Amino acid sequence: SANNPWTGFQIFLSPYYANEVAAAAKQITDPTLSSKAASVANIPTFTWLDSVAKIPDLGTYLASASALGKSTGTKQLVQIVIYDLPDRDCAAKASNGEFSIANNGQANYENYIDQIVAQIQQFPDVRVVAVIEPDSLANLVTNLNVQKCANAKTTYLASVNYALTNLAKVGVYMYMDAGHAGWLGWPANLSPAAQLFTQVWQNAGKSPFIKGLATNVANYNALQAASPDPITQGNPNYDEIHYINALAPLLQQAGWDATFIVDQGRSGVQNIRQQWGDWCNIKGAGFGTRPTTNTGSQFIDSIVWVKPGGESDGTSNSSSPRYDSTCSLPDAAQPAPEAGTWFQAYFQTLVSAANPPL
Ligand SMILES: OC[C@H]1O[C@@H](O[C@H]2[C@H](O)[C@@H](O)[C@@H](O)O[C@@H]2CO)[C@H](O)[C@@H](O)[C@@H]1O
Ligand SMILES: OC[C@H]1O[C@@H](O)[C@H](O)[C@@H](O)[C@@H]1O
Repeated sequence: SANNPWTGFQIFLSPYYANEVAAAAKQITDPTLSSKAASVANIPTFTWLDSVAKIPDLGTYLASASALGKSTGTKQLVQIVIYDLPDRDCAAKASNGEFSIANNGQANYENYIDQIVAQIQQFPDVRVVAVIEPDSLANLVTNLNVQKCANAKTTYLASVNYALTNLAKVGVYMYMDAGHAGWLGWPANLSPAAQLFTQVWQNAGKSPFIKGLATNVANYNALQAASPDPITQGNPNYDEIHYINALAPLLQQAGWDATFIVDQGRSGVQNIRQQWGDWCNIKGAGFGTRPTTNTGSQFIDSIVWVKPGGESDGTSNSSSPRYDSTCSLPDAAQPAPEAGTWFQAYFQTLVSAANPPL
């Protein structure tokens, strides 16, 4: 559409990922692979506000971006993920978070958003693009029979609404997480998904800052598959482009000219999954298509790297309170550390298997 949030901005590179990547690159023994790995720090990624502890980091990113804009004569754009719902990750165990509904969670989440808003308010010269709460709304479309999700539904809807409503007041451009083609892209799920997203968009006042939806976050699907991955049997929407082409018209009819961003950060190697629902630390993945607004689709504002490759999806240690058996499947890299922490061997495979090559 007319207003792509990326037009006219330089993306501020993640300092958090840059620090992980720089340290990772010096441990890659092959010199050629090491320089390729270090270059990953110059590829724009989203930085996750996965705990309240990350909010001061956001302040430093905004302040550094503001200064860099003035020094270089540009307008800077900071890419973040809002990811701290109470009872987070309701249909899995790997990414449970610090807030719980039974321990003051909804109010704590409000305070988390308020502190984020207070940082962003100080730097109106910096644009912010935020992905809102990966997995949450998709779980409310398809997984209401999961009791943790059912019990979390009102809290998720309230909290997501609070985030959208308040981040809009400081001009944040927002893409609500919308799963991926193997989750909400099933033709039968398209309309339930559209109805929920439209309701959420209406509840937040149809703000122009709510641009649309993010897809494939922390997943591995192709944007445009050469051949349909065998895992997609039964679903004519076998890649992200098919999913988006099928979902976007439903949003437009409901009144929302929604646009999309698509994670490709771990899509470089296809055919690594035994089953479509194998989401955890998939062995042999490589970095995918670099971020770009040259997306080939009327509905897609940008290809993006949302999940930072190298950060684990979940522990394979069955003794941890966050153990999910998806992370021990024959196609999951093991042993794997706790979700969100650095997985050096996984990062080095992502570099070596990058497609296009680094
Ligand atoms: O995409 C990552 C998230 O996957 C979630 O599981 C989905 C899965 O991706 C789909 O392929 C399909 O199997 O339905 C699942 C939902 O039950 C998972 O719950 C999340 O933790 C992942 O972040
Ligand atoms: O790596 C990005 C995100 O991945 C999630 O699976 C983890 O739970 C988060 O801690 C992390 O911020």
